[PDB]
Amino acid sequence: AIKYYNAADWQALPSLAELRDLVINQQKRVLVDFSQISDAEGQAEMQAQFRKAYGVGFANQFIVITEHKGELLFTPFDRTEETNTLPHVAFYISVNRAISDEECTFNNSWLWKNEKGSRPFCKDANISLIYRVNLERSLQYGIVGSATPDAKIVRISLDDDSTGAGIHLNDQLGYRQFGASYTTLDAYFREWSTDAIAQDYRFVFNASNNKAQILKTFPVDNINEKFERKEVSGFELGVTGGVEVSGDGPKAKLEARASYTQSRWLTYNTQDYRIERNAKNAQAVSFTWNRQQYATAESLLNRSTDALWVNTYPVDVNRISPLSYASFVPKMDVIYKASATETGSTDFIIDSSVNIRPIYNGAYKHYYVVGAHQSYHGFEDTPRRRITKSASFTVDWDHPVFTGGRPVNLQLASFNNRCIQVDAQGRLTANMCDSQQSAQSFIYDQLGRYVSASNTKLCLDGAALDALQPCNQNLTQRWEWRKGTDELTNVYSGESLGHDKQTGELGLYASSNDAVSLRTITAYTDVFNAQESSPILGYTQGKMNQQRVGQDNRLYVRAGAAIDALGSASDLLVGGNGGSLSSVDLSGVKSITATSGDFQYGGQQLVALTFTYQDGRQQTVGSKAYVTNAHEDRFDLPDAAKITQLKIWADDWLVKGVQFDLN
Ligand SMILES: CCCCCCCCO[C@@H]1O[C@H](CO)[C@@H](O)[C@H](O)[C@H]1O
Repeated sequence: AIKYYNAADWQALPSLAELRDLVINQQKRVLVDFSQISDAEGQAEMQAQFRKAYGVGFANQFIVITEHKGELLFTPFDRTEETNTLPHVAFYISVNRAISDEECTFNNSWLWKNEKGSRPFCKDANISLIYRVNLERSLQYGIVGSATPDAKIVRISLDDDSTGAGIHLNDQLGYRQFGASYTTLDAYFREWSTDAIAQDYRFVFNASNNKAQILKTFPVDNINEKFERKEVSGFELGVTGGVEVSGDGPKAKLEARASYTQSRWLTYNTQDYRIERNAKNAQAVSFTWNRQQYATAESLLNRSTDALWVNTYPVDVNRISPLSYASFVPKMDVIYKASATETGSTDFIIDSSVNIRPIYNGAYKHYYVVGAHQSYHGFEDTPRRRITKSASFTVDWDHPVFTGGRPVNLQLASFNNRCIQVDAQGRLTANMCDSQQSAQSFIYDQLGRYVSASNTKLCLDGAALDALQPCNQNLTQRWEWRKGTDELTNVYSGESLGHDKQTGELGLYASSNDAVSLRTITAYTDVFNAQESSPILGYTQGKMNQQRVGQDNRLYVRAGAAIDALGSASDLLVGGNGGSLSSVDLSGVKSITATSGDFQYGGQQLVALTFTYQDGRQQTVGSKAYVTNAHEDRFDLPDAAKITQLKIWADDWLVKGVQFDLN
């Protein structure tokens, strides 16, 4: 049931929430058509409205929108072919390309190219992939040298949790035999052309301009053949944090108070292939799965000589691993960054391909005089054909999600609690509050400015309160709340934002009068469900890192006389480098008890965590043998509660405290 839409009709457009509800909640498959628009100006306008509304744009004529893993899935074409922790836009890009017989066709023979004809070397060859994309902001957190970056992020990846079907070339590898059309005494007389495999699989990532640079990727370098392992690619972003470290709520200025490690799980099983990483420059990087094991036709020979009366296929096709033609599922993670103040747009292109390689071997007839025989050989300089499928998406660096802040409103208490709202021209009015109206949403940024969420280029300016103004560095655009009151003050003049109780007109005042109120109420416009969690066990000292509990549902630790580090994976440990690695199962945990006190080797420390499970079993990390004047904080998990996130406080040497979030 595809719900067709002619974009030309909107030149008179549904919000993101509306689209997600129709596609995700109502499982409706949507098809947006841009090919009916009459001219370039009209197309550019709608394209601009489309991406401004949904956070992503395309230049393609058709866009199919479906659901995938709880997010929107965009399938563009031209012809008939965590949120509580980090604000972000997540979606997927689908790519499906059928490889035609013509595209898989090669000569039946190599030695006799123009004689034996040609045939398709693959059956139902296909490329079906799904790319996960996240648009998000990272704030600077930590000391210069070991801090998270202050940067707008575009993260693209092919991971275990959202992967598409993969690349297919053949179900099985068959062959055909051929022979010289002339007499032979000492020369090649027979040949076998085997169905094609992938000499390589390649994925190229590039950005359309220099506004974006590659920050990190996974793999970070080359990966050898016969490499089998589930890897984790973690990227640490500075975030504003919640109640555990930002006691001001909606009035808190955009500031990093913790870091968060967003992880992508990547399963590798390279077998015959080695993975070669190549970063040509700051905008482009490619990952190529190249045959390393049994890479030549010669290597496939399972016999070398025979008498002339033997006519047997001299190849052992079982030496070829199935990921070479049956099913291949790539895994990678690419993280692009742009400056904190970047503007405009950037396109990201993904080139996915398979280098199709037919296989040729021949038999050489040797003449000795008294006795003759044949020898088998492989031909390597034979034809290969790369079939590529590209896709691109456009990103606007001014999208509100890139501010890293949460939308909030400004309510005039004495004016029937109305919300300040901005129209297209930037004029201000006061209307009934409505969370579904972005025109009432603002981001309270780093400078203390109130940036319109519906147009990040405009700001609340004391210089002219009749309309928002192009954001700048002037103090007239920075606001500061007076603690203990509902009064919002202007940094430049020190006055308070007041509103006439009857007309709603805005102005700056030294104090309220009979006709004017200085009471401004602000609230988050997004509805956030309460997060249940244990108290902070231990001490709230040092930096805090947040990590989601992995699929393996285990807590990783390095400890000795105290607790050196903790993490959701052995490769994502936070804390010092001492202690010895250990692991704790989180399923069945009924209660957790932390031990803190005077540490034998200095100061106060969290020295141990004891976990008690439903069956009574207990496991402890750290020790109680090097602490005196100890104190025990015990947390009992609510019935059926499961640990899903970890908040870890640590300094350069030890974990200082931890908090466990539930469900
Ligand atoms: C941190 C200062 C430790 C001084 C001597 C400690 C002897 C106990 O053992 C030590 O405990 C440390 C803390 O967990 C670990 O980091 C060390 O690897 C471990 O050997």
